[PDB]
Amino acid sequence: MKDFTTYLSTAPVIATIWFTFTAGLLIEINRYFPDPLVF
Amino acid sequence: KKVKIAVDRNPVETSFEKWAKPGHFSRTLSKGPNTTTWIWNLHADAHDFDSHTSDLEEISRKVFSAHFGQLGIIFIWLSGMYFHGARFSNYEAWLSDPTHIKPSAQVVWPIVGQEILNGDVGGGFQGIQITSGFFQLWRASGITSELQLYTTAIGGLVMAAAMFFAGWFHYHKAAPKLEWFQNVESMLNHHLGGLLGLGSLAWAGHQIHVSLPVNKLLDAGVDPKEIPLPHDLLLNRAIMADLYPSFAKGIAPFFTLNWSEYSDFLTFKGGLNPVTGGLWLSDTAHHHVAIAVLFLVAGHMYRTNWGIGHSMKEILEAHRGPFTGEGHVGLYEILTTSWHAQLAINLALFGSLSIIVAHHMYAMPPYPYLATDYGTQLSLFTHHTWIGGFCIVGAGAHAAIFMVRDYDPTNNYNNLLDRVIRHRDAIISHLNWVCIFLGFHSFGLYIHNDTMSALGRPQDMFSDTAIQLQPVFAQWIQNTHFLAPQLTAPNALAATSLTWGGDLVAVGGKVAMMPISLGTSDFMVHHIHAFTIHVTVLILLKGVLFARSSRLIPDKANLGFRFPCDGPGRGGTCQVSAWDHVFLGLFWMYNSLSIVIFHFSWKMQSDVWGTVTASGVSHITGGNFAQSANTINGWLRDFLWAQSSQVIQSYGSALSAYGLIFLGAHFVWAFSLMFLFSGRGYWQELIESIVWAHNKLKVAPAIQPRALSITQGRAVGVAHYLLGGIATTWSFFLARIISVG
Amino acid sequence: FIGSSTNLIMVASTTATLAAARFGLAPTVKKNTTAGLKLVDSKNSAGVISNDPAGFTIVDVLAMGAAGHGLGVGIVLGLKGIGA
Amino acid sequence: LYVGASQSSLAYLDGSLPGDFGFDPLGLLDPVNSGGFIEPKWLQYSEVIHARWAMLGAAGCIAPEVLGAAGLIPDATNIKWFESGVIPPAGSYNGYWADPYTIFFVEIVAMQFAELRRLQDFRYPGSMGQQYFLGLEAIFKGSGDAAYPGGPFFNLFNLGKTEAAMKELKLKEIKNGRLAMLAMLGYGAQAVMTGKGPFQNLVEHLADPVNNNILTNFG
Amino acid sequence: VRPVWFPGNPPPAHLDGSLAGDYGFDPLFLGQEPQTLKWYVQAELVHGRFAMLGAAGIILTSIGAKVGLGFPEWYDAGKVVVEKNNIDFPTLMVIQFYLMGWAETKRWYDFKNPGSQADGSFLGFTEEFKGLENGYPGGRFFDPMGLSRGDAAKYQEYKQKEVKNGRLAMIACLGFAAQYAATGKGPLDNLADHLADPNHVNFATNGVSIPIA
Repeated sequence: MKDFTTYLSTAPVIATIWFTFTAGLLIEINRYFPDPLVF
Repeated sequence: KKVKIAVDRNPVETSFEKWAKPGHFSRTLSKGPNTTTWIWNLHADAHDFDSHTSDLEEISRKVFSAHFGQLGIIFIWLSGMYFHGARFSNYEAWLSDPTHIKPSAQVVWPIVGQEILNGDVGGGFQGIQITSGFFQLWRASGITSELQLYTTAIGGLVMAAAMFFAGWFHYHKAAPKLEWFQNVESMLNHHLGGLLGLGSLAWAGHQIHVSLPVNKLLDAGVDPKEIPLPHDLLLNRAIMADLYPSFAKGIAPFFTLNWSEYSDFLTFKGGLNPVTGGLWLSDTAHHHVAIAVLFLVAGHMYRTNWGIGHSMKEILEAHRGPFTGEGHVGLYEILTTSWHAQLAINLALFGSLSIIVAHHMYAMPPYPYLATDYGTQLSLFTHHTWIGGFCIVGAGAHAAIFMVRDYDPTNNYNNLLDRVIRHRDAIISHLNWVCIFLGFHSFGLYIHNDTMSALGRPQDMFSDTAIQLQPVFAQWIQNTHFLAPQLTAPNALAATSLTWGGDLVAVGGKVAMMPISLGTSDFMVHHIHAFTIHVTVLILLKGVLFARSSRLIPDKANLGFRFPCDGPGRGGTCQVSAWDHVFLGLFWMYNSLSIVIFHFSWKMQSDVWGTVTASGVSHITGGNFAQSANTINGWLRDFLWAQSSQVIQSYGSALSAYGLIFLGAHFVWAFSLMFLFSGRGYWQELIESIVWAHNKLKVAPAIQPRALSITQGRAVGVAHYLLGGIATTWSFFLARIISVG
Repeated sequence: FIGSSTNLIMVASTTATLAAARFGLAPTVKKNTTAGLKLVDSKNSAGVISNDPAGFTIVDVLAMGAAGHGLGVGIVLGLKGIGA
Repeated sequence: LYVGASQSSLAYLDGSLPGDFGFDPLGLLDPVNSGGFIEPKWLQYSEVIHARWAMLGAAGCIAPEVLGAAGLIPDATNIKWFESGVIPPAGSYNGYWADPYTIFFVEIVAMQFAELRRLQDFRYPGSMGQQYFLGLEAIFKGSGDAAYPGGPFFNLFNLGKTEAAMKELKLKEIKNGRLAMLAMLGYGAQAVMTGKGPFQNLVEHLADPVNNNILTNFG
Repeated sequence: VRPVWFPGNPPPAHLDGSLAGDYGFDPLFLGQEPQTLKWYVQAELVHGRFAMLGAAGIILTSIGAKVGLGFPEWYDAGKVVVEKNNIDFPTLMVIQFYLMGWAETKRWYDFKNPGSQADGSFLGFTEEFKGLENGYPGGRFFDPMGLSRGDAAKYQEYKQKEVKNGRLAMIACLGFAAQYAATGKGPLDNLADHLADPNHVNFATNGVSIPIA
């Protein structure tokens, strides 16, 4: 499992998971708060 | 001498230990990263199997497993298309109205305003109009419900898992030896008989038992819900006997050599179906039966383990004349030991066949309601043409790779390859001259026409009214094909295609297929195509023949296949490697295929596609190809400026995304010019200044940032150029053909 | 069907192809042919053990059966194609 | 011995295996560079498994029709082998105590236990005799050959006391199994062609063989 | 030696039989690391204990529902309690999260530092939070009967019984969810329907489990 976690800790896998999390957060934010143009 | 199943048990152990060690395949990358260049190298030498080790057995095993993984990816893609057609499509509604409801199989989520892309495609659905032609293909196979497509998606997923398991098993549990891979005679016998022949026979059986009765009932006006299920038709002989009386006799006429009794589902109708617009499925079934018999017969040509059959080495050595020296001596050993040579041959023939597929599919539409869908026709022709061109460029690339790495002069003393290398200068000089001649006689005609039209002298142009250059050979061949069913084809009812001549076929008010007439503009564009093809061949052949050595650099083979240059010496040796020749051939292939697809789109929208009115057929552009395609200004104004109105005003409708891509594709392409017109020295010094800025704030990474290599810069530039141009044309064609087609 | 022209032609074709290979007149599993169409020994990997006086194995029977079937099917369809 | 023998197949076929007639023109038992499932141990094991399963299948496919024609069983039973719920499109029997899916789940659990323990004994010889299985592990030890386990239950009457007698019985088993496999293939082909039971085909052929054969059943 | 989940298959190295209910079942090697296995052991114990409480409550409520007592089903008890009693659902959720947060946070920080909660920083209680083993928090509060501090063999037997009953309760809760989503009634209603006709009332005839049936 140590090798599997080390593989999941590589730059492309970490980048994929992080961008998926950030994109999902932004998408859900725009979903529950439609059309935010100002504060 | 014996053909058997040689294998090794558990050669590699299944573990994740190497997943945590990047670059373990190569000895140079196994050390680890020190500079950013290494990272790029990690992706550039990933599939370069003959660079990791010199063992041919290891390379062959890796190739086998790579093939299995690729087929697994393809099965995932097919299963996805079937699942999308089964749960996010309007195939059931399209079956009830294939002439008014637009095909669609993709829905978007209502987020950030993208729901506008869910256009009203018809049949009580909102989505994106697809152009892959899957609806017509499913209609041709007899699919009448979403359950069948869902089951096919599940079967595709299972097949994908099986392909992945097969790759893992053949790499870590039972890896075949090198002698098993070198059984080209047995391999060809199986691929000819088993794969092609059995696949054609199985598809013929499905077409006879499912496609033919279901599609016949669909063309007879029966509702898709009331049509019997395929197994119902496959279980009783009453329904099949009613739809086809020959089925009442069973398989008895086949064994009694009374095949003429099967003249109700195995004919030579020719032409197209007047109801659907596509080819007759009875003719396709008969076609598949004949193809299966031919391939099964061809599958018993080479000797495997018995005396009967052939030895390809014997046939190759028996072919030798007085003007070729020794002949094909050593070619068998070349193709049985070098994967790059086989890849070159396969990629060339595969790309050529892909382009042939595109031409045969627009000319003879085999799927029902396919010709009436102009979007699908244009997209399919363009897609298959691009795939064929890319595969051809790859063929030239692998030919150069074989010439650099796997070529050995000790086994090519006086054969054909050695003589070709001996007179490569004459080959390149004559091909260069014919390229110049074709360029002058092809481009000068358009420039002369532009000049005469601008100078107010239309009578001095090269057109039908003025000096005409009629393609008499093509017109005569068209006439011969049109008259063939009366003298040379007594058993054929109609011609192979309607483009030769005769009456046109229209379905649902739209012209399915009408005859195509060639004039001066067609002659000029055909010569343009020939010139561009010749130049692409010149660049690729020059990179293949001069890959080992040249008059400028005699030891090019020592520098490898992919290297930037040999220095600024000898006046400058920039782009002397064979890789750079492939890099230039990519641009020329893009130019050639772009002109090909432009000519196809203009000719189809001008003289073939169009609505059907009362006593007359009106085309999309009004038949302006025979008058405006002989000048560059005509191509820029009538075909590029006029036809791009749909993609630029698509904003606010369901095609707005295309417009966005139309702009985005203009960006990427221009982005390519940053990597093609500059050099890495400037970028390295700029990176040094940025590194100083990082060092000041203690934010400099340990991995030293290095600019892209020269070869990487060229690859990035050509990749962006191709993506930008292809995506631009894709958006323009799709938006235009969907709006007015 | 027995006694018809189709059955007679197919039987004669298969028997003719089987009689040629056994009596040394057609390519077999034991004797191959050169580029000048001359019989010569082969290098078969199987080496089927047969009791026939000329070494006629079952592979020869299958090959000659397929050849005779092809010639017979072609002849019958050709005669039926010319109205004879 | 049989037809199709070759000098190449005789290199590894020396009569050691039961029923060895030297018939291997496809060379599937060559131990030189063998692996996966194409190897002598697995191939012989699969052949004996197919032999026994086909023997039970052939007997079970021809028994209800013969018993029905003899009047031993009533008229509610005595159906074709492919009409007993095996293939619902070909016909199904609703006289069972439950629907075929419930019985299929019972078969899933039962066959999984039997087949998985059989496979584990093949992968590890004698491993089915250590773990507790309600005291039944005393008869699941087997022997060195996975194809012929034996023991108190699999060899109830302890037949084949002498090695020659056991070899004779093994040859009889493999020959009867091959004949049963060919019979099962014939059963399937006759069911697809004639659309009737195998015993019905045998009776129809015995009445008038010239008018009842594969040549007359084409159309 | 000891029985395993798959007879004939050798047990893995990370599963040596020291833990309760050890059958060597780990085909994905999720618990190969010692700290990961420790965390998964505590997770399995908590899951089994919660599943045991849930299975007991669901069975008792369904028993009261089958007899004329008016007990609502387990899939409607929340709505019945919130609408019958003037109870605010978010307030109850926040109170439950507060209590569970305090308990689980103390347990988590005890897992990180064993015996740290026994310092006396929580009202002076020391031996009540010292902890015995991983996932087994002995003391006078959690085990007032003192069964974990006497007769070691009986304690190990009870540990095996606890892990096996927990796994069975987890399977039972999964079965409750599947039965409610496939048949629509409670578990005892399904049991009565099956006992009334076992040959025709099962998963092979519900029309949902097997789609090809």
